[PDB]
Amino acid sequence: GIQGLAKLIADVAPSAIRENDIKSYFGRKVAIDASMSIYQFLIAVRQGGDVLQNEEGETTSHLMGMFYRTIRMMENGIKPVYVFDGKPPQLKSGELAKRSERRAEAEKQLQQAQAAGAEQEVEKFTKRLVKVTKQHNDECKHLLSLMGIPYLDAPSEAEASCAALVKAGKVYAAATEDMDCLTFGSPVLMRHLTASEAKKLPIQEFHLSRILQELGLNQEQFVDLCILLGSDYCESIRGIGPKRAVDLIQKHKSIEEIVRRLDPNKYPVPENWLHKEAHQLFLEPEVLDPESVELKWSEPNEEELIKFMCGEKQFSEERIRSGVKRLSKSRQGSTQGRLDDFFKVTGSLSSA
Amino acid sequence: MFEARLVQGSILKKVLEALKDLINEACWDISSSGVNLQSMDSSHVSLVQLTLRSEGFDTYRCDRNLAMGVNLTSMSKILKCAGNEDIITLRAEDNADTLALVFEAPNQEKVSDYEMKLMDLDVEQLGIPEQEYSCVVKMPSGEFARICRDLSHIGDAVVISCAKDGVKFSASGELGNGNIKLSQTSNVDKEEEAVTIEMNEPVQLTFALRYLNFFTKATPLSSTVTLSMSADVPLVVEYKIADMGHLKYYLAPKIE
Amino acid sequence: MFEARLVQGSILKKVLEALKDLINEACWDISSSGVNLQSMDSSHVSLVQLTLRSEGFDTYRCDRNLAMGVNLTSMSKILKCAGNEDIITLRAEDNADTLALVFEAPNQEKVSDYEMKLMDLDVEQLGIPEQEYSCVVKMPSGEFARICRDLSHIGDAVVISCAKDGVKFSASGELGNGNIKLSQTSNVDKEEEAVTIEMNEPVQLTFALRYLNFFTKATPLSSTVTLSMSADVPLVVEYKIADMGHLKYYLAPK
Amino acid sequence: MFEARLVQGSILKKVLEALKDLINEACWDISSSGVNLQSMDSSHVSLVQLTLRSEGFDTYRCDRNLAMGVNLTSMSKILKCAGNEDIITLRAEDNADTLALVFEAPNQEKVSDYEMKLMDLDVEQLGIPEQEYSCVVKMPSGEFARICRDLSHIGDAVVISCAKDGVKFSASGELGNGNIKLSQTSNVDKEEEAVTIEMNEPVQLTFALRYLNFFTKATPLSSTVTLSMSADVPLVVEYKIADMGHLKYYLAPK
DNA sequence: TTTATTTATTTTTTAAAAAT
DNA sequence: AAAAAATTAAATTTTTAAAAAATAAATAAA
DNA sequence: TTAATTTTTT
Repeated sequence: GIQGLAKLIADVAPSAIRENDIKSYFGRKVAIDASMSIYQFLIAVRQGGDVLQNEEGETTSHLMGMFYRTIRMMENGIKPVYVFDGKPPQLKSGELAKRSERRAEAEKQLQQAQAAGAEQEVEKFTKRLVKVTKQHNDECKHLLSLMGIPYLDAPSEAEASCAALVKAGKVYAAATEDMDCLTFGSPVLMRHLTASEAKKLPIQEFHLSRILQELGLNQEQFVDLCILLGSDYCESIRGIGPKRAVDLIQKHKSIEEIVRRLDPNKYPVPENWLHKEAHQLFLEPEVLDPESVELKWSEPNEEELIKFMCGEKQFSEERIRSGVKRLSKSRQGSTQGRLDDFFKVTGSLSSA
Repeated sequence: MFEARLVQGSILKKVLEALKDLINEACWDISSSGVNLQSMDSSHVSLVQLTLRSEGFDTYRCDRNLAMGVNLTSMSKILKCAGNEDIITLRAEDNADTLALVFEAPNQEKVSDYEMKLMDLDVEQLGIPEQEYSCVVKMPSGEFARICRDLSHIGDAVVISCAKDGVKFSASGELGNGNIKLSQTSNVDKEEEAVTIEMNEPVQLTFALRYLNFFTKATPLSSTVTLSMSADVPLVVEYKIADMGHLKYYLAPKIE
Repeated sequence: MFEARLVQGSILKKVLEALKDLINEACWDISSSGVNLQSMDSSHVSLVQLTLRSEGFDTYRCDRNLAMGVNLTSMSKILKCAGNEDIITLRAEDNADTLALVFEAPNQEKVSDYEMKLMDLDVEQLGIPEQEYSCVVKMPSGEFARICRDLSHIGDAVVISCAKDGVKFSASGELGNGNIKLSQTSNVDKEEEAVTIEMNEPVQLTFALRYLNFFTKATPLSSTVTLSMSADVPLVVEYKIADMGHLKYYLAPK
Repeated sequence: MFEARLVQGSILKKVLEALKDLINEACWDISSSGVNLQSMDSSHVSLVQLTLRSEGFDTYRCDRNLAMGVNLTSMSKILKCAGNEDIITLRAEDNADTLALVFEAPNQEKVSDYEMKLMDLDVEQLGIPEQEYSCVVKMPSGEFARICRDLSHIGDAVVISCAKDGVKFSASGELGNGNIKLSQTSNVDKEEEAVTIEMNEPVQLTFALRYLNFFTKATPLSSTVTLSMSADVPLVVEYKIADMGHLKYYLAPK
């Protein structure tokens, strides 16, 4: 939720980004922000405008997509923890009001495009319309409960609890292309984790330790940098983008010096809103306790999974049976550890 | 400007036939002290530490410690152009962009120049300490190749039990059970077909079989396999080639 | 308890290489007089009578007349583990439901113990007695193997005929037709390569060459094969092994 | 009326394994002066000219000119029935469409009669001006098999260049550049392993390597390959069949 | 036996269709 | 020129099969 | 959630 952070780390700190392979993370416990993945499947997997839906009336495109993505997530050996969002905070209410206003404008343009008759405009304006309800996340948590793959309900935000599970070492990394995990404090962030045979995108792995080594900052100055160049929690100062926020952080550290020394006659602080509440909410959120979780990848239920997905979602039998067989093969293969648990990485050889 | 005329090109052809199935994309750490390759598996659970020292090559010459990354499938397909006795001559030019491979047959004069395109890699090299292993097992290499090749039909994992009597390879699967148990050769007629055990303490570890098959793809390099292992420490499958270097092989155990 | 040492373990290895392609699962009958297998094909057209008697076994011990169910592909893979010079010790512990296979190397270094997971399978044995067969031929098995590999390209049908002169391997199909004439010879100096033919009636019988190719896959067992046949009785492809036993291959004509 | 006793029976096996994958159907134009086969490719790029004179056959009885169409996959799987030492007799008749092949063996008493049905096809006949080519080499056939088999892994194009030092093969592709230089032989006096170059001017042409992989299936026919080419004519790959015939392969430049 | 050579099930490969 | 903000602008993955590449499983004279 | 690109601006 940081406007222009991945391009910034691609610009000024190239040593953080290691675009690795999806095969590379064998046996890595991984926390995953799941709600954006649910919108990725409910936006992407459509049969020509219509979402992939069944006889009873509900949609099952997210169930389809994350069953298939999680089976080839274990087929590369990545062990996921799909972390689900909870109650959003009162500081996120302005951005959620902006999202609701953009959804209302998309609804008005969809009502224009339905009378217009262009099919691509209707499918794009319903591709910017997707919003879940707790019934959708309950169906997904029923899938992950029958998966034998652990779900965790975050209290406030899923990426904050993902960053806490990386910080306690309960998982190796947080997997989302949302960039808030480096703000909330995660050392390793896994962008673009797509478990596909069409391996069009490498796994963009973001290291916070190389960011803090390269930029020479602690956690607090990086949180102030992300607040200055734009977050989904509080408004940024108008006129300061990525590079001048990097220079303003690097010339004096805290945001209090930034708001107390910079003149309002050129770059004014908008609305005189206090950024310190967003700072303390990035550092200390209502976060999940990482020592009280049960990160156990058990044996999957097969017959109850078939009964669920073909008694109230009416899927096809042989693809789920091949998926559960690949899941059983991966559960037999998942006891193999890495060499990184025994031999430490002492650099990376780069060719010319 | 790198140049290394290797008079026994079957050794380097067997190195790339070994490394082709295990690593798809690898980076060669070529220095003045010798030729090194340290790259893991794509699943990052099986490391190869190739060493080809400068004394094994005839005319070794390297100015700067140039690191380059090749496609091992493409380099294996280009080293299959050389014969069994073809003298493989390495050449990398100063400010390297391609690798030239010259294959000279000894009897028939034939210069098989093979220029090969280089490519860019980011390969994590790892600091392996010089530790001493408890279970160190010397085997004939075809015997260990046979053991991995026929226990791969049984299951997905071999429990390598190490005793003072001999090393025991146990694999269990849905087809059945298997227990290949060896003995230390008290009566030794030949060195290359003898099993020596160098115990400090008995260990019992489980290793996967796909990477073990990729290790036993290095069988025609040397006739000896130095199976070095300890408790919850990765297994060393050392293929010490004749006075030119040593091809290590690392594998993380299936921990329980 | 069943225990059966077997020094020439290559013989049992090519028995399982012979029965890998035909039979997936059969009941390996164990008797005091040897191991028997009166199996029957998965395509249900041909009968297999494997008999390895107990005098050619080096150390044979059998208490109960048990018939365990053996997956032949699994025992073919486990005997593909076994080397060509390995002393094979078959074992079967009572109340275990496991056929244990122990391979001993010629040197006293490598011991290869394997086991199986059997199944509760039973078969209805038919039983064909050995009556006075009219037409018996005995050619070398590599030559008959070459004959079936010759005629399998032309079509999936062989017309094996006999006369006073010699055996005729007629075949026909979409590629043309091919007649292979193999005559008898009066050569008693060589036995594993010369052919003797005893004939009573001039008979023409039509078979299928897919199952005859599967019987052709048994020829490394011996250099002596036997095609005994008559007018209406289905033929055998008898594989004359030495003192351990034999291997019969019954096949109904088309 | 046609009979052709070929006594060294590996020759026709090597011809049919040479021309099996390249030509699917052609016309064996058989005359009284010897068996000829002049045919274009099935993909219609490469010309194949096969000519065996009558002095190599032991009993070549040809009454008149026979121009009949023979399926090369059919005749290649018929010659796969033959052994590597037998005697191949091509009995034929123009009344029926039967090309009978009889395989008398010296080692055995095998008579393998093989009558083949023949299809009616339009007999292609394209002449070649028998010119003195520019670069005519005489280089080993296993070396050409090795060179085409290894340069085909780089790309589908070889730049065959002749010079005073010798022939140069150069293939470029996705894996890189591969240059193979074959020099002379000074004082070995071997003249089968030896490479001799007969050149008036140096040339440089680009040839496809898939068709050269098809052309190197004739490498057990001879130990020498006579590549003769000029700047505009196709490359002529000639295999000297046992000093009793020749197989010429033509390939247009790329 | 040992070393390579074909056949041919086995796999990826892009690029197509539907996936419910 | 360098750098921000307005305004869109994109979120997936089976199976199927056309086309091409690799092995071990036979296949077997050399 | 993140980009891509024209427009606008220090």
